Amino acid sequence: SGFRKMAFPSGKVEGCMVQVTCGTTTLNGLWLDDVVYCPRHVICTSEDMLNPNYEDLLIRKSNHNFLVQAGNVQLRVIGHSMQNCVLKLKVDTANPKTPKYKFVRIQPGQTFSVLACYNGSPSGVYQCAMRPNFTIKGSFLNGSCGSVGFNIDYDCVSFCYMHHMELPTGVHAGTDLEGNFYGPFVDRQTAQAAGTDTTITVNVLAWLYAAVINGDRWFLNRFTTTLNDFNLVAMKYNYEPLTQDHVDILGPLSAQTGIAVLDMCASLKELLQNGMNGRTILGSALLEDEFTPFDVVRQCSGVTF
Amino acid sequence: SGFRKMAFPSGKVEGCMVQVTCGTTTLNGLWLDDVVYCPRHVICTSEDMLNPNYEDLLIRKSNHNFLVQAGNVQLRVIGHSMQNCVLKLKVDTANPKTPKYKFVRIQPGQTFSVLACYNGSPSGVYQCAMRPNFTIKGSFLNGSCGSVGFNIDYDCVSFCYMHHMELPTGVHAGTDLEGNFYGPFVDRQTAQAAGTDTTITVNVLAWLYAAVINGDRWFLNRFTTTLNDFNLVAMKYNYEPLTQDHVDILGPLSAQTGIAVLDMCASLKELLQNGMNGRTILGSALLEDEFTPFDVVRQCSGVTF
Ligand SMILES: C[C@H]1c2ccsc2CCN1C(=O)Cn1nnc2ccccc21
Ligand SMILES: C[C@H]1c2ccsc2CCN1C(=O)Cn1nnc2ccccc21
Repeated sequence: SGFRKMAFPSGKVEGCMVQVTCGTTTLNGLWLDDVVYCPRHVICTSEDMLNPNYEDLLIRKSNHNFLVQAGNVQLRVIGHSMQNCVLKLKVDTANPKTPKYKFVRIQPGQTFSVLACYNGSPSGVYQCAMRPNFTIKGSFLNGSCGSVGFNIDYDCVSFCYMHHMELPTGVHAGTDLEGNFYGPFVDRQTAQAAGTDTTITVNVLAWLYAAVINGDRWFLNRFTTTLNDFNLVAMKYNYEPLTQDHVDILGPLSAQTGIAVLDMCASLKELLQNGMNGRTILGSALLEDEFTPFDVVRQCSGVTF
Repeated sequence: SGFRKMAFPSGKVEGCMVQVTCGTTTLNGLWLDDVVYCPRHVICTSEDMLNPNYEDLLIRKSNHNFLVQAGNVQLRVIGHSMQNCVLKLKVDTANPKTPKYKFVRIQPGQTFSVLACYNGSPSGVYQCAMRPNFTIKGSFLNGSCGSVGFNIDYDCVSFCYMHHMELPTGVHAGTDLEGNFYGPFVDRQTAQAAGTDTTITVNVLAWLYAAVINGDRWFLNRFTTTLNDFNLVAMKYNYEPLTQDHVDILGPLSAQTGIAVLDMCASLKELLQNGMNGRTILGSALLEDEFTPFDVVRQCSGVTF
């Protein structure tokens, strides 16, 4: 027992990280098969950044301008293209360390692991959620651009995130591996509004189930609620609406604990209306929304890769 | 910016995990050079567990009784010895994936990453502290025994922890890699008192520095304190005493923020006496004690391996 914010083992991804240099800028790339993926803003200079013309900037570059280094080994670049906000550099060698992998665009509220890297070298790994407003609350310093987020299912790495920028508000934004931003963001240095964020209700409930499984049970109460009544409360507290699809995905946890989903909603209701009265749940004094129902079951059942 | 509970990249350790089976019990081993390390309780059965006679149990075992499997590859065991609470199985092949490594006994209050494994396969990675009472608050299910904790400095993995057991209170206990338990624990199924635990004061202060660096500054106040006055408060709130050695290690963070260590103590004092008044610091509604001063600087300066 016990419950922690657990990341995927990062080995399969560490083997894919490289450094990509263009002019004076260095950041991280992802080397899969014979293609290196990185943020297209590697080709910008400081003047370029307020409104880069990426098409014009890329035209002034040739294959030999992109320096790609994997540990000590230099890779030879034989083609380049821009897809959306990512650059794809074709190299002459397939990465021998390439895992089975897929590219996925995840949904808001889903979680993934981030391998933070600088100069193509891994620094640390942590678990994140894609916020409902399509930002992530990460830990990234300058030089972390091109760090990726991923999930692993058996032997298969599903890459879902590549880091591009920190917004002036101090949260993070980036793309899928086809170079499409999550959210309304663009790769230029402007103030950019991230929408209203909300709490991921289905995750909080998953985490409450996790707490019961681990024997934190003090917040269980004598009440129940309806989906409609609960959603009135959810809206007041800036929680995402709970749908029957959400209730359905919580089914396995409901079965395991014998606590019906709507009874657990009535617990959550009481916590939202009354707070925690200075108590803790799984070591936390607020309601945690960065564990999916899938995450709770995996951690509580101990799936490996 | 941003601040997360970040684990070391786990790749170097994943390459060292194996499954070790003796009779009906399977758990995890660590394969370094030509030696596999695992918890000695692999040789017990259910009857054995209340007070195993490990010497007598081991005498009934031969090299060929220890089945060691690394992925699909079976290893040949050519020697066995018990050191303290660990078994050391000599195998005929050096692990080709062995990193530069050291074995270290860490101090209470130090942090490390855990790679949770089942049947020799990695499941997840997370960051922990060794509690002042020499327990860890992990996430371990049955079959996780032999999972290890580690730190990495450049290319060198310092192994500090091997998981042995969950206590009836639901916290975790284990050994260094020489098989010496942290704390008073023994590898037999009895009720075992873990001492009074305290909060790791030097870590809380490191984390407050981290919050200032990231722009969470609301708890900074107009006050200062002395080491003696602060320690009166620390004792009332079951915090570890702060020593000048602690003040010294916080020096770099003090320099970076320009906030003297004792002024940050006066902030912490006010938080202990007044609570957080329903506010948060770095996304937390309690005082976090699982980041060392070294951790904060690394994360805030972005060191790689
Ligand atoms: C100005 C901004 C930007 C805006 C549009 S594209 C782009 C690339 C450069 N940039 C960054 O934010 C880079 N970056 N990413 N994560 C960071 C964490 C700490 C510091 C810098 C960081
Ligand atoms: C009975 C106890 C024990 C006590 C003395 S040696 C020993 C080995 C077996 N054991 C464990 O606790 C094993 N274990 N370790 N982490 C766990 C998490 C969830 C469930 C079982 C777990």
